[PDB]
Amino acid sequence: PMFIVNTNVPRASVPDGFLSELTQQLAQATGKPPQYIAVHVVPDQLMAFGGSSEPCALCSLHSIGKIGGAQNRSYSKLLCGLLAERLRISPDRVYINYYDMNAANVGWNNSTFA
Amino acid sequence: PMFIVNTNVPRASVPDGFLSELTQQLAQATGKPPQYIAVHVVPDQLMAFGGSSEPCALCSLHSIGKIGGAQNRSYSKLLCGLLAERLRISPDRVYINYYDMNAANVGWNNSTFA
Amino acid sequence: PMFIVNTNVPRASVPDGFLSELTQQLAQATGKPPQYIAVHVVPDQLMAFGGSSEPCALCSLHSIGKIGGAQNRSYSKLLCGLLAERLRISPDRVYINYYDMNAANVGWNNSTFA
Repeated sequence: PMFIVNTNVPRASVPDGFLSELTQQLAQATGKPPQYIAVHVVPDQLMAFGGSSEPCALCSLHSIGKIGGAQNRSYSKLLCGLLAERLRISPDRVYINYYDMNAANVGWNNSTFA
Repeated sequence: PMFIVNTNVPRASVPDGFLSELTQQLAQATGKPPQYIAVHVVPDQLMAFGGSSEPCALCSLHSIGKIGGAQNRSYSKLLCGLLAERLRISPDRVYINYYDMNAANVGWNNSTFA
Repeated sequence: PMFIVNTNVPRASVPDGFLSELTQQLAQATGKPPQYIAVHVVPDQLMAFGGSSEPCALCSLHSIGKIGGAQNRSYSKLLCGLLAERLRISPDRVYINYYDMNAANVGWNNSTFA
């Protein structure tokens, strides 16, 4: 699985352990080993949400399976809670795009997972 | 909706009210409430288009509905127009990928839109 | 076609000509003329792969057609090979997402390809 956060929160306000915290929580959330989880945080971004420049985040979660109606409602609660406590972002200023990827469309280690 | 621009144009060339303008034009183009429109501009990028490092842009628009054949042609005219007028990027050096997202695959404020 | 690579490798480790090489190799691999190939390289990123901060990359390839089972394995061998040789990234620390785009959902030069 792959999780990306783009935010206007400055770099110095991203805690040093945030990437490892995300990795561990997403491994439990998805039921996949932490070795398979990749995380990417992009601070200091020029963005607005509803026309306002208060702190906000635009995110995406890709995974081969473990994506769906009930699961995505649970992920949103987990991720909003993490962004609220660690980055101080209000949860109504968070978007997360979920992607259920086909194994043939994910490359890794010179091949694909198909 | 969510709109992202990645470009090699320098940060200093992005006009002050550019995020505000994108928000208002996208609300009028999609008919979506401006309170739910997010915009994101990433300048100073290392990019090439057709092998050339002249000004270019790679963009995306995600939306629940309001995506389709005729609508996407109209969005493309509007967005290339703004990129040409505001950032001086030639329209033939711009790609825009459009994504019709399922309401269950868009997370917001501890839930999804389904 | 559009190829994007995000990596934690420093900008000074990207060799001169890297974007030209990607443009030429992807033109040959996809069969499309190089005029229509776009490439985007984002170094110095804050990311982790498996909870480790060793060099890694998160990538995507978008194409109108030329996306499929055997084709995507061949792209993965080519692209992991380039990232290993030029950027010194191990292939088992690379993810590439593949997207088969519908022509009606790709804007260019004030309109769409369909």
